[PDB]
Amino acid sequence: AVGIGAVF
Amino acid sequence: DVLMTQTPLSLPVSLGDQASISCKSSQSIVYKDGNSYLEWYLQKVGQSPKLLIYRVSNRFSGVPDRFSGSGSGTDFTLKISRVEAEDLGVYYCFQGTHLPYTFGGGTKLEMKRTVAAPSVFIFPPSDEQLKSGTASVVCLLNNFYPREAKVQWKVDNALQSGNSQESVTEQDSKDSTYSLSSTLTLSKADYEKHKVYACEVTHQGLSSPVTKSFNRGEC
Amino acid sequence: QVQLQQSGADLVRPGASVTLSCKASGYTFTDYEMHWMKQTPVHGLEWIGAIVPETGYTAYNQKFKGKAILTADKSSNTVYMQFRSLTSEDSAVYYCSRLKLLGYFDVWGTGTTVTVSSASTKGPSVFPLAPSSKSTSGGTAALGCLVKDYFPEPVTVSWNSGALTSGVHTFPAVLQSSGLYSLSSVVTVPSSSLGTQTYICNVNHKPSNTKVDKKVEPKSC
Repeated sequence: AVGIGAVF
Repeated sequence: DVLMTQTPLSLPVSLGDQASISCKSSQSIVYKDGNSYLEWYLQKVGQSPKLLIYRVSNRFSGVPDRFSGSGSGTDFTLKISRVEAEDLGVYYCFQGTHLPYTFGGGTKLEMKRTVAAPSVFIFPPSDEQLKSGTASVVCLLNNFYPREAKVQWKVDNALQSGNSQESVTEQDSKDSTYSLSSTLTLSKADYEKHKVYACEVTHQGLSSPVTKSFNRGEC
Repeated sequence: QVQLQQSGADLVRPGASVTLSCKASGYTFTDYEMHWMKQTPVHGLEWIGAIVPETGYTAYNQKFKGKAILTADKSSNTVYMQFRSLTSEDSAVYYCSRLKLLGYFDVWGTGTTVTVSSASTKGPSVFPLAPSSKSTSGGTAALGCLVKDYFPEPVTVSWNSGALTSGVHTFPAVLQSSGLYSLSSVVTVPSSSLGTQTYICNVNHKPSNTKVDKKVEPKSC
């Protein structure tokens, strides 16, 4: 997954 | 959202042979600059899913090299050469670039394997349950292949009907076999009014059906 | 020793509101986001949404926006998912999983089974399946535990507090005509060491807070 946040 | 299409949804494969699972994404799943975040997971009955592949072709740490992921654009493929019983379960593909993330329908890997006759055992009801007013007699058919097996209960040689339930295990992750548990439920009165209790098993691995019996006035 | 420990299985009334928890340990909590999945035997796996805890920033699948609310306790290293009005379609196994940016779901929780039902919860009765002459063949004997008359699913069974896993078959539960479940868990052991080894099934029914340990002993006749 790419993720959902900018950091962490 | 993007729909992931797995095929087949159940995949039989002989032991040591090859297997391939096709996963197709409805849209592009390439992330703006880096590769499509296409991941492959495996799940066993009663376990959390386990990660095998990420970033279509990268094996995760500890995963046997027999697993290989590939694909481009929207077409992806998982390949397991030399399949072992440890590779059983549902393989899910998954995209992780476009929200909301989505999974494929899953693909059940099932072993084909040599014929194995079931080990038949029988367990009379425990006195702790007998004092409750009920009596369950349990027949166990252990480590057979193939899955199809016939179990018939006999109480004083009279074939039973409508008072038993059975369940089969998922395929065994070490020897690709199945096990079956059948329970005949009578009341304490009905149980104590009959004496000989028999579980009869028909299976491909047996030349003739096998009866496992016990007498309530034991030994 | 990265670990995601999820709460125990539940039975909840339709229209109730339940709170699942996922406690992380063995890594730095605020470095990862917690994502939540839903698994059903018909649909399969579904992504519900995610929270980045260090910040508290959430994002949800539109299917679950409004119903599922994700929060995060940074002290206890815990992530919460709330279901605000349960439906029959909400009965499922819910998973938490960790993720860092551009990563993958490497560590998964153990899963929380939620059953939405109007029926009553009942803990199981545990009976011994004793090894005998009728359960011995070829130098091996079988024994087990009958886990009878519980609701809802699931019941977990270990043996000797997890130390016994080889040759263990915990069967899928069967639905009885009464609406309660019944299950059997067997294990094959050497017959020669039946006098020196102890075999105890550890049966766990979280919806009824039932924990039963049963020592299965041989009974000849």
